[PDB]
Amino acid sequence: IQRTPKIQVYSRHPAENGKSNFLNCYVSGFHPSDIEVDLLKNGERIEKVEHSDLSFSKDWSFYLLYYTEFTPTEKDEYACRVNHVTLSQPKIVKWDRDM
Amino acid sequence: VTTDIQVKV
Amino acid sequence: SHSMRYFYTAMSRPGRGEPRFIAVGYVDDTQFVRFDSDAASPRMAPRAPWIEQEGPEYWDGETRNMKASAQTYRENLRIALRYYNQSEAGSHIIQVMYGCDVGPDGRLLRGHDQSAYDGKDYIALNEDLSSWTAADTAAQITQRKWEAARVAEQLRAYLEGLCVEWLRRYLENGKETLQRADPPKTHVTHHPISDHEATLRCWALGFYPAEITLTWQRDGEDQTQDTELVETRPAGDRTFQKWAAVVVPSGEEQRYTCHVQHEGLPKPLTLRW
Ligand SMILES: Nc1nc(NC2CC2)c2ncn([C@H]3C=C[C@@H](CO)C3)c2n1
Repeated sequence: IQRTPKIQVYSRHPAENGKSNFLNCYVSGFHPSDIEVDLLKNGERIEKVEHSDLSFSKDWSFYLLYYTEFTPTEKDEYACRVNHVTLSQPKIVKWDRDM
Repeated sequence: VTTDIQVKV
Repeated sequence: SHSMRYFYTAMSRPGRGEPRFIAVGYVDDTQFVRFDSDAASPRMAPRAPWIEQEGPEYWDGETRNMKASAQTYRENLRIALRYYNQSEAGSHIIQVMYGCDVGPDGRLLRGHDQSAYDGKDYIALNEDLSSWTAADTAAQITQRKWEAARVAEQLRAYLEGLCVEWLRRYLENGKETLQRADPPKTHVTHHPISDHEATLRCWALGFYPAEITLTWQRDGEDQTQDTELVETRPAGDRTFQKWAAVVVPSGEEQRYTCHVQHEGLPKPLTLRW
């Protein structure tokens, strides 16, 4: 069976411009396990992004946390870009510091 | 600690 | 009031090498070990501070067990393929979860050993730790083989034995973190979306364990049909986050209260913007 990933983009700590932090993209609820996840800075792929070890939930769907160090500013935009076999084209979710 | 048990389905 | 769980995933990938095997271990909501067969040099590895003290015989032994289990699961993928008359050109997944729940006294509450094939239930050990539930005819084959080979008896001996005992050890070694609830830091934010409406978002941050309830009330009444609840999510520092939001008429914010239940909280919280 296959399931489409849920996506949340958010910071480890409350965002304060000029202060270092971590940008997270949490993908969950998906199946099968192959997935492509990029963090974007103003539309451009961030190179050194790490992720958690693959695990799964009670209903067998998978989840992963992708993350990297960032220092938020007023004008820099961030996003998470996800592709999965259940998706016709990559899905981009923008970072909203209020979410 | 993990289990050592090895079983074939 | 505690559990230890291991999560194994084996994934075939024709054209991309032998099947990949990944194992992770948790005590409660804390990951403490990992194994990935695709690592440059595959080993069981620590993922929580309190497991690092385990000696070389633990790490060497866990690494050997993981390498053996990977091989066994690769074989079981081949067997499942035959049960289901599927092509070798297709990719498939076995997922297996097992482990034990213990009570406050440190004794076994319930043992677990259940699995899925391509994300559907395959076979599960029942609570008696003596019988099986098979979800289809392929798993029914497995079920007969396992009764003949006393597999449930073997699992039961692990679950009643080493599982419970090592869980007890880990909980002692990591008592400062595993037996301490971290209450959420909470606050309400306000975001105008027009001249007539605004969003009230109730935040819970930095809590452990993951279990939590956030609810919005209007005039002391449940707004469940109208609340935007996000899935509890990892902060990345072993703590969790959640928020709940409601859209309210501008000016009527004081009609709304956010209610927070968490184990680290002496009393439930009532918040308002
Ligand atoms: N329910 C279940 N399904 C399995 N495989 C089916 C889905 C193809 C399976 N393989 C091994 N075990 C137990 C034996 C040792 C423990 C760790 O491996 C678990 C299993 N339990």
